[PDB]
This record gives sequence, C-alpha cells and structure tokens, in this order.
Amino acid sequence: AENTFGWAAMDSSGVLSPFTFSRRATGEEDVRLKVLYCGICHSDLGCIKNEWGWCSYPLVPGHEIVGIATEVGSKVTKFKVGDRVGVGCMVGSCGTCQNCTQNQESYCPEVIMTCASAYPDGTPTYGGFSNQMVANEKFVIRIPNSLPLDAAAPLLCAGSTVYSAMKFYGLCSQGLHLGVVGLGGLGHVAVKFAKAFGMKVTVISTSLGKKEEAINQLGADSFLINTDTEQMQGAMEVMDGIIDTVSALHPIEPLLGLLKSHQGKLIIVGLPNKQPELPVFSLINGRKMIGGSAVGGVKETQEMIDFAAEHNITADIEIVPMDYVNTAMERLEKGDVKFRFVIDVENTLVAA
Ligand SMILES: [Zn+2]
Repeated sequence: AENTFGWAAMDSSGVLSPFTFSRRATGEEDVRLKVLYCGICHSDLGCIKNEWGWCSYPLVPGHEIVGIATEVGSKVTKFKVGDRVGVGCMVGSCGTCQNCTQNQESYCPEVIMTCASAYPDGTPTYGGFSNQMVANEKFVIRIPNSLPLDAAAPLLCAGSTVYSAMKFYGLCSQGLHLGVVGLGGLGHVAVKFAKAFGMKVTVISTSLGKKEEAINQLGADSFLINTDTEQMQGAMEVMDGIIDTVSALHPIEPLLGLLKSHQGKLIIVGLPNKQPELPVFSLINGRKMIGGSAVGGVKETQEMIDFAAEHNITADIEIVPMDYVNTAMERLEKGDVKFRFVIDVENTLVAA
C-alpha cells in the first residue's frame, strides 16, 4: 500500500478518487512501465458501477495502457528499457489450457483481467488508472514507432476486439459489405479497420447528426437510421456481416433483416445491461447467425496493432486529465464523446 498511486472507486456509485497501493517487484519475466496514457472503455464504466455484480473494491480501472518500460526481468526476450509498450485486457492466464496454449488466452477460465480481478493467490489486480504497471512479458504489446501512444492506447481493446471479430468470422475480405451498428469508440474503430480491409461499410445509427462524421471523417460508404423503417427496408438482404458495437439494449431483428440470407452474420461485441430477444424465426427462415466476440489474444493484439501501423489507423481520441475521470464516465453513459477518452496519466496523475 505505498509504491504506486492512482485513482479508484470504492462503491458501486463508481466515483473515483486518489488511492495508493503496491505493485509487485519486477520478476524474471516481468516488464514494468511508467504509464503515459490510459484509454477509457465502457467496460471500465460497467466495472466501477458493478453492472454485473462480480466487482469488489477498491477498484482501479483501466486496461488500455500505454507507456515506457522502466524495468525488465532477466528472462525477458521481447523488451528492453525505453521500449514503447502496451497492456490490454489481460495480465495473466492458465498457461496450460487448450486455450492458453494456442494463443486464445482471453478464454482460459482462470483468465486474469488487467482491472477488477485477482490472481490465483488472492491478490487484486489494479488497472492502468495509475502511474506504473507490471506485467509478464507474455501479455505486453510492442507499440510501433509510427503510431502515437495516446491514439494507440484504445486500439489495445477496441481495436483488438473489432479485428479479432472480423478475422474469426471471416469478415475481412475486399468487396464484402460490412455494417457497423453504433458510432462510438468501438464503432469508429470498426469502420477504420473495415475500410482498411477493403470492405464497403454502412454505418447503422440512431443519431442523424453523426452521419457527417460517418461519411466524411470516417469514410463510410453508406449511412442508415436504425428506426428509418423505409431506408432500412431498401437495404434488406444486402450485407455479408454486421458488427454491433452498441452496449445498450436495442432491437436485433431489423439488423438481421439487413443481412444476406444463408450467409449473413451478426457479430455482437458490445455487452449491454439487459439481453434482447433471440429472433429465432429470422435466424431459421434466413439461415442467419449471431456470434459474439471479445478481445483477441496477445499475438492477435500484436498483429492487430502492426496492421493498424501499416494502415495508419489510430483511434479518434479526447485527451483528459486524471481528475476529469468522473466527468468522463458520466459523459460515456451518454455516448457524449468522439470517440474515445484517453487519460494523460504521466502529465496529470499526481501523488496526493
Ligand atoms: Zn476497453
């Protein structure tokens, strides 16, 4: 309870305040980094307000971490002091599963999340709303020189997720017609990756005063209003797949109507509070599918970030200081951001 400082929630109220704690010494396989930036994710919002009821306190959120290695263990092969490194959703895993062994490490039942979790021996994991971070080399990402740290930080989670989903479900080929539902953090990262894979992108939305970022800033080929039951119906059976990034309850059936029969896939990556109805009749009669995806494993996250570098993909961010974080959270509940918050941890997190 000393050698590291950050901000933490104590309550399901999710209100965050200064908090001091200790990180482990750097083991033979560990990298320590000074945290320079930490993205804010809807997962952090859910965790601090204990949306799903598992979370215990004090809770230091943050899992979109970028920084500079300050210390490497002797057994470390990938990294040296000074490297630009990242840490995403995970800091640990089983190490011996079927999942852990074929780089699907986001599915060992003993996965150790970067924030709001604990190791086997009971010690709680504190995320990147803090001045420094320690992680096994195995969960550390190299940030390419040609991407800025602040705008790469959110790729560690939003980017890994959309890329892993597009790869896994076979929606990463030129010409394919991809729909993206929601135009928040994930939504805009999804559009950038889809355009870089060569797919025609239609954004599906509820905010018509966002068409303009969708078409012009983000470069999407088409724009649809969720409820515009007349334009939607003109877009029926058109799309090879849809990535749904909305973390709010919303109707699934109209999205299914946009999908190609005996082909189209609705891939869900936003996790809401309540669950919608399963459109059994549409799935059966159109021979359509719904699959879910979460963040990809560490190799796939490295591959994602190298792909983003090759294609100059960056998240569209708003830099904020640490003591704005509570306001930032309130703004996330509203979608009021373009598109992702990033905390400037180095310049604005200070010791109490
Ligand atoms: Zn996230």
